[PDB]
This record gives sequence, structure tokens and C-alpha cells, in this order.
Amino acid sequence: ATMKYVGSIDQGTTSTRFIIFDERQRPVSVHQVPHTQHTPHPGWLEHDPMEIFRSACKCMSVAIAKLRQKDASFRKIEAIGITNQRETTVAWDRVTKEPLCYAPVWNDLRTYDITKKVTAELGGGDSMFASKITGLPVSTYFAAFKMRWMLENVPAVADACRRGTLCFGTIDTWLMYKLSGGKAFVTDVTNASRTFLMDLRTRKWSPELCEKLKIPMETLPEIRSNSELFGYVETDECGVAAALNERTPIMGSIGDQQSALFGNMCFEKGEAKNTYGTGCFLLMNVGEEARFSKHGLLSTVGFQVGRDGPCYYALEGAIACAGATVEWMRRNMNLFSHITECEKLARSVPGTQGIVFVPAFSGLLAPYWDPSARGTIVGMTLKTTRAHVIRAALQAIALQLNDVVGSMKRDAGLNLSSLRVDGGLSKNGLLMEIQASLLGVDILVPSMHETTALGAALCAGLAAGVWTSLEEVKAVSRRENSWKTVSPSGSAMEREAMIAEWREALKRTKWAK
Amino acid sequence: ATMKYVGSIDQGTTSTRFIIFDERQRPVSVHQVPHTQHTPHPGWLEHDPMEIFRSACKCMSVAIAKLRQKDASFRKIEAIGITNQRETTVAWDRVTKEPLCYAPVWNDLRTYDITKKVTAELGGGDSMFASKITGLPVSTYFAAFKMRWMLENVPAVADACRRGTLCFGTIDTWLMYKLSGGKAFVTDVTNASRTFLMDLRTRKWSPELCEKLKIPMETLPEIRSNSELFGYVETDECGVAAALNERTPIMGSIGDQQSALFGNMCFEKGEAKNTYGTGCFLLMNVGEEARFSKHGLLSTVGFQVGRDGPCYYALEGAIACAGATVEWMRRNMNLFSHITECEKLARSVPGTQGIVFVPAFSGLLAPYWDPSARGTIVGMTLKTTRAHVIRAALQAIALQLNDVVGSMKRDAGLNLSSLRVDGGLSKNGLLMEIQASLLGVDILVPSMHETTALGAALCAGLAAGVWTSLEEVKAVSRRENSWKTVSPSGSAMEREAMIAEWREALKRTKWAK
Ligand SMILES: COc1ccc(N2CCN(Cc3cc(=O)oc4c(O)c(O)ccc34)CC2)cc1
Ligand SMILES: COc1ccc(N2CCN(Cc3cc(=O)oc4c(O)c(O)ccc34)CC2)cc1
Repeated sequence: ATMKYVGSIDQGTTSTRFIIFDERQRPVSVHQVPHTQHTPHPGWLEHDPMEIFRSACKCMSVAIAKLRQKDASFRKIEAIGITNQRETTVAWDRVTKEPLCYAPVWNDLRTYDITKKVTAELGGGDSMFASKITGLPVSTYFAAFKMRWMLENVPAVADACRRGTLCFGTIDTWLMYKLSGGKAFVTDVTNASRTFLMDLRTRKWSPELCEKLKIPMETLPEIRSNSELFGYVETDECGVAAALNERTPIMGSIGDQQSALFGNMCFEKGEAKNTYGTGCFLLMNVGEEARFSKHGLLSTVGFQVGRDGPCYYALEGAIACAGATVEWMRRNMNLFSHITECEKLARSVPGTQGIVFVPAFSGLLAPYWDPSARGTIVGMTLKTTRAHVIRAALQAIALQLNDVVGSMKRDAGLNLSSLRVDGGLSKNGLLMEIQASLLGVDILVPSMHETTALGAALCAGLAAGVWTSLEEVKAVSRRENSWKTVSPSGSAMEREAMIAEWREALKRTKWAK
Repeated sequence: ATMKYVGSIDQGTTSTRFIIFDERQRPVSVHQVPHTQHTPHPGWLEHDPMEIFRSACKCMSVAIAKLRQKDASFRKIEAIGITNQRETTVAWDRVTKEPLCYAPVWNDLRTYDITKKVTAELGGGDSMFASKITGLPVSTYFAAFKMRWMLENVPAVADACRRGTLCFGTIDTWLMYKLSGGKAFVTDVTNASRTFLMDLRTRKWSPELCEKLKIPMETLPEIRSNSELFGYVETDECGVAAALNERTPIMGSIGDQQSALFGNMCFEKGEAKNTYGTGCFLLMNVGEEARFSKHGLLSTVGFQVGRDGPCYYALEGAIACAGATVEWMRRNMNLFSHITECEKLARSVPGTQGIVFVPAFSGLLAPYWDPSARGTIVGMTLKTTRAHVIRAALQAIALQLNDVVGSMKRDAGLNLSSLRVDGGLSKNGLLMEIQASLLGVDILVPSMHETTALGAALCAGLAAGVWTSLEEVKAVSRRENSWKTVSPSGSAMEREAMIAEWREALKRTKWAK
């Protein structure tokens, strides 16, 4: 009696959404709203920040109204958590309260030249140079390099630089700013770790690097953890604070790939998960010891729950074309019309019958970092149908995530215990079979699959205390949200003929330049 | 001063047909009769000699019956030429006049063992040991290795040799034997050239080679030209003497591919034909004295008109997967369904935007002789589509020719003046234009696309004086029969780029064993 609810804003790359969870851990209201994907010249990608905040508020109030429709006693939400696309960086004015320009997105490639200035000059040829600090190579992806491009290239931004009006944030910062009404100006540690400006081990700003990299430290917010006060919601954008009825607090903020880690319950070391948006991200919890490169791979914050409380670390690898690849074979190549034709065409053959397909359309980017690798297929005979190609594309995804976990077993010094998985592609029986084989671990597939949203809610649910122990959290997720589970069923030298084929094919992929 | 008709028996691998041509090189009547493809053990292929003979006789009768039924001017046939599938070998008995067994076909692999034994035990391990006499490497194709194999496995054949009675013949010789009711036992120079028992420089049976391979020369027929009197028709095997009415001389005989060359009017040094069927066969006329190859190509007789008459020689290259690759795309891969769409989709993109597709399913048969080559695609992005892949296949078919033509130009010491085409894939104008642009010569396409049977008919009509010379034959064609014409039309820097991409792609094809 007296049912409690926490809210979460999943701000993504192509859309925004808000998801109300109960105390039993169920999404009970949801609403989605897209924003525009602006592409000036090839490789660029911008989002309108106002569009994002407007999206977030419409999600909010429409979701809240729907919960009332099905529970008329719902008076308020205890707290709101955030989670978001990371690296995407916003530029804004402190008293204009508003974007000086569109926000360049994580996978934009406008920063190409600025990356080479830095990796040559500041990095003395070594891209890794800053990596026992940031936990990251130098790339076009991370925040600081966007910040530069914006200080260099934008009339308004360079103008505001000097006048002391220039705030910079990741989307988590920018949401939490306008939501509170200009009141809050903070970031959580996981988001912070993406900026190329944080010290991974102290979880504090790196004044050597801000200075070395020519970004005025006063543009940055105060780092906090993922599970504490951040601001309050005081705005009426799309009737947002009126619909909340009480003043509700913001008590979770967390980067998206780490939000999926937390909400899949990967609290203990050697626990990992794999998300499928377009590509992939694989994240393993490594314990409290910050781990570092041997190959490439990323060192990042997993989650620090609470005021200076226990912090947890992780390694991160990407596959760049995963759900994309299945869609490419359909829309571009006409290999099959309907979605479940793919899964049944793959089953209609015993195996690849010789061939390998390396779905490296836009370079190769898990332990092997060849950006000249292109999409290649080798070993085809006249006895090769689309069924073999579809299966080979599936094998390839798992053969990459194999190489990734191998690298994780090295760098982390641990073994991979569990691997929970989630997305468009985790609803595919045959991949979670193959992958479970080639890696040789159980694989868990959650029936409450909204786990990235769940992550943030939990953070705010802990801070406000709808749950208090991670045992409580984990015990509800056992007594409620069903796992399906998938064992391995493939013999050591089936697996070694498949990797030997794989490593032989990888050699033939180098193409561009 | 009445209308005159030459007929052509065109005896092919899957089928036999008789075309009747008039004095304007118009095919004006045609029947076709298939024959049965017997295959005992995998990779064997074997035809029935008497069944092949009956088709030729039914084709004759029916075409003739249909012709007078619709040409009141048609009185008789002035002569008959024969064109045939080439290396295929028949053993029959002089007394019984009946085959001692079935006929092993050009692409049959039962000569594999013999082919290793002959390369090892007589060419020290060099397969080209006899190439300066025969024009040919040791391979499973050629007639002598089929003749030998029959002595070594078929007891009735060794039997016959002993008793004095045995004949071996290629199909031209066999047809011409039974068409004569056993009176003529002769073979033309072009067919003789594919036995591996003829000396190219003399065009006589090589006593050296017969001795070494241990085929007695009593089992071989008399070598004659392509155009002269071979015999008359004296059988009533499907009322063919009845249908024919008159005495009708057999005055033309020529191997199919050389029939094509001749029927495309390629009478000069540096003229070529490519037949775009399932695979490709290219034959250039190299001139009046042989040229030998250092690229794996075959030297061969092109044609020779008149007993003791000028003999023109040729180089020959093949490629293995042309129309087959189209078929594969369509029916193993579903990149389209209806034939017309292939060229409509290739046409729908400016080029291949970076990709190469080597359709090397059963290896590389052109002048780079890798059988570990397998089908590869390289260079795909998410902007790649079946349109591109398809165009890329056409490009590939075009790049192998270009490379084959190259070899021949080196070995022959001449430029290609002009390329005539035929075969189904000749009705794809996009391939044809990619092909002229690559080669920088116009490409000629005959509207009357019955060139293989026309070759046989010309030889027959020259010897009967229907036509009186090679300037006449070429004039009657130019006047009476239309010719499409396709001129080069692309930058020579796009040309270089494709060849460069082709070359890089080749270097990635290697997969088998
Ligand atoms: C010039 O040669 C190169 C040197 C370094 C790189 N990298 C830069 C991009 N970075 C991609 C990346 C890998 C990954 O494992 O996770 C990522 C990730 O999680 C992101 O959010 C963004 C980018 C990556 C890999 C190393 C590429 C080419
Ligand atoms: C690198 O060492 C070699 C590898 C293969 C060969 N071959 C040359 C003969 N070739 C057969 C062949 C080639 C061709 O270009 O056209 C042919 C052809 O037109 C036929 O009718 C039959 C056989 C061939 C297959 C094996 C020779 C040397």
C-alpha cells in the first residue's frame, strides 16, 4: 500500500524517451520522441540541443499523463535518473541559457585534423600518450576534441570564450542544466571519463591536460557520482514541472553503456554485457582496480554509487557494424525481405562451407584498429547461397566479440563470468548460440529488456532510497524480471577451425588508401 | 542463276542443330535435337556416338522439310559444313562401324591420372614439354589422353586396336565417317590441333608424340583443310538422303571456336572474337605463322581454306565464369530475379565506388593460373548495394578479357585491330561498353548471332563456290547482315584506376587448400 515510482530519461543518438519504473522494477509508462540527424558534408553529424530538451520534456509529460490514466493514485515520482549518449558535446552561453551551435555527435569526423595535430604534437606520435590518465586513446570521438573544434571554428563560441559566458557539457550535463532551469551544472563520473579531460583513478579533473589541451577549466562542471542530488526540476517547458505535481529531484545521471551495465546487475568483477544499438559495445566490470591497454580497448568508469562511495571500473570495446550488418544484407543487398527470414536462412545450412564475411564496412575496430579495412567476403564457390553469407555475417559478429573478450581476459587479469546481452539482435537465437559456443560462457538474455533505462532509475532509486542495498536491487531483479539463459554447445576444434579461418580472412580486408 | 543454300550441322555439347543458310548469310531454317548427358562417377561426362549421329540426321531432315514448305525457291543444298565440340573423342570399329564404347567429353576428368603420369614420366614434371610442337599443355582436355585412357580401361578398344580395325576420331571425323556411310576417314586441321598428336608447324601427325604417348597412327584419320571436298552424304539414317534429294557434298569442317572466329570474319592478323557464353573463349587470329605462349594460353590453328591453302594460326584464352556469374548472382544470391534487371541495376550507378568482385569460384583460368583462387569481394561500405556488386561482376568479366588480350598482344607481337562478340552476354550493352572502354577498340556485335554455325557454312560454301573469296564473304556480310558497333568511351585514367583496383584485388583471392 502506497506505490512508489522512479523516472528515467534515456536520451539516445536518434531519439529521446522517458520511462517510469515502479519499486518492483517494471516500466509502467513510456514515451519516445525523435530528433533530427543533421549531416552537412560527408562524415558530419549534429544534433539540435533545444530539440533534445524539448524532446525530453514532451516524453516526460506525456509519460506521466499515461501513468495516471492506469494508476489514478500516482501523486509523484520519488526521483528522476538520467542516462545518455556520451561524447556528444554541447556548447552554451551562461546567461543566454542557450546553444551557441549544434552539438557534434560522438561519431562525427569533423575533428579529423585536430586529432592529428594532437597525436603528432601533444602526443609525440603516440595516440595512447594520455592513457594511464584518461584511460583512452586520442580519437575524433571524445569530448575535448569537439570542444577545440568549437572554440576554433564557431563565431559565437570563440566570442563567448573570452567573455566568460561559455559553458561546455556532454548531453547529461546539458539536460541537467536546462531541466533545473540553469540551476544545476554538473556531470557524473562515467560521462566525465569520456571527455579526454578526467583522471580515471582519482575521478577528478586533470588540470595538466585541460591546460596542455587548451580548454579553459572554468567551462567544466563539478563531477559527482551516479547516485546523489544533482539538481531539482524547475521548468515548464512542455508542462513538465506541473505534471510532476511535487518538486521531484534528479538523483541519477549516468553514461549509456555504463547504464546498461549497471541495470543488467553486473556489480561483481568479471561480469560483462553486450549492447546492440547499430554497432556494439562490450563492457566488463573489472573490480576496483583501474585496468589499462595492452592492445587497444578503453578504460572507463563503470559506476560509483553515492557520495564518494565504492567505485567500480571497466574495460570497453566496440564492434561498429552489428545490427547494421543484418539490415545491410536486407535493405542494400536484397538477400531477404522479412526479419525472421535471416534467422531461418542461417539455420538452413550446416555452416559457412568455406566462406568468411568480415563486416568491416567502416573500418575494423575492436582489438585490431585498422581504419582501412573494408567489407570483404572470401572463399566463395558456386555452391554458396545467401544462407551461407547470412550465417557468416553472424559468425563474424561473435568472432569479433571473441577477440574482444580475449583482450579483456589479458588486460583485466580476470576471466569472463557471465555475459548478459540486450537489443535488436539479442532476440536472435542463433547468434546467442554461436557466441555462447565460441566464448564458452553462459549467456543471459533478460525478458525485461529495457535495461539501459533501468540503469539510471536504479541510481536515483538508491540515492532517494526506494531500494538501499544492491542486494535488494538484485533480489527484486531475480524475483521479478525473467532471464532466459544459453549454454555452449560447440567443440574446441570446431571453434579453432572457425578462428583460424577468421584470422586468415582478416589479412585480406585492408583496402582503403 | 538460282538461289543457293548451304547447310551447317552444328554439333555441340548439350545439343545438335542444323541451320540452313542462303547466299546472303541468312539462317532461313533450323531444327535442334538434344542428346543425353551420361555421367557414371562424379566429374565424368560421356556422350553416345550413334545418338549424336541420329540427331544430326533428324536436324537435317526436319530443317529441309520446313524450308521448302516456306521457300518455293529452295531446290537443293549446295554443300554441308560441320562444326563441333572439339576435344571429345570416339572409338569405333572399321568393320562393325559402331562405337566400341561411349565418348568421353572435353570437360571430363577421367584422364586425371594419365595426365599426371604423362607430365611426370615424360616431361620431367614440366606440363609444357610438348607445347612447342602441339601448341598445348598437358591437360585433361585433349584428345590423345582420352584415346589412351580407353585402351587402358575399355577391353573392347584394346581388342580392336590389335585386330587392325580401330579408329579414333573427334566428332567432325566421326560425323563425316557415318555421314559418308563409312567411306571418308578425315579430320580438319583445327580439330587435329586439339588432339595433342599434331605438329603445329607442319600440320601432320607427329611420329615422336604418337610413339611417346603410344597411340598407333593406324587409328588416326587423314588431316585435311577446313574448306575442300571431304565426302558426300550416303546414308538414309533419318530419311536424310531422301530429304536432301540430290547428291550433296560435305565440303566444310571446323572446330566450334574456330568456326566462331571464321564466322565473325576474323581473317586478318590482329582480329579477335570473344564468345560470352557460360564462360568466355577468346581467339585472336595471330597470322600465317604460329605464335607460342608464355602465359598459359593455347596456340592453335585458326583456320585454313583450301587443301594445301594458306594456314592462319591463333592464340586462345578462356575464362571460366561469365554467364555463370550472372546466373549465380540471380539464383544463389537473389540480387535480382528477371534477367533484364541485371543491366538495369548496373546502369543505375555511376560506377562501382571502390569495390572489386573477383568471380573466381572454380579458380582463375585466364593468364594468371591459380586454381586456389576463390570468389572474393573487397571494398564494401554501407553505401554498397547490389547495383554495385552486379556492375562489379561485369567489370570483372571485362578485366579478365583485357588481361588475356594483353598476353596475346605480347606473344603475338601485334595490337588487336577489332573485337567481334557473340554469346548471350553480348546482348548486355553495358558489359559491351565497359569492354570497349577498357580495350580502346570498337567492339562489333552481329545482328545475325548464329556465327558459330556460319563459320562451318562459309567453308562449305567457299569450296562449293557459293561465295568465291574472302573479300566476297566479307562484302555479302557487310551489305546483307547488319552489325552493331560500340566505341570506347571512358577516360584512360578511370581505365588505369579499374586495372589498378583489379590487380590489388587479385592479390586477395587465394583461399583453397
Ligand atoms: C590512425 O590510426 C588510428 C589510431 C587510433 C584509432 N582509434 C581511434 C578510435 N577508437 C574507436 C573506438 C574503439 C572502442 O573500442 O570503443 C570506442 C567507443 O566506445 C566510443 O564511444 C568511440 C570510439 C571507440 C579506436 C582507436 C584509429 C586509427
Ligand atoms: C601455372 O602452371 C600451370 C597451370 C595451369 C595450366 N593449364 C593450362 C591449360 N589450361 C586449359 C585451358 C586453357 C585455356 O586458356 O583455354 C582452354 C580451352 O579453350 C579449352 O577448350 C580447353 C582447355 C583450356 C588449364 C591448365 C598450365 C600451367
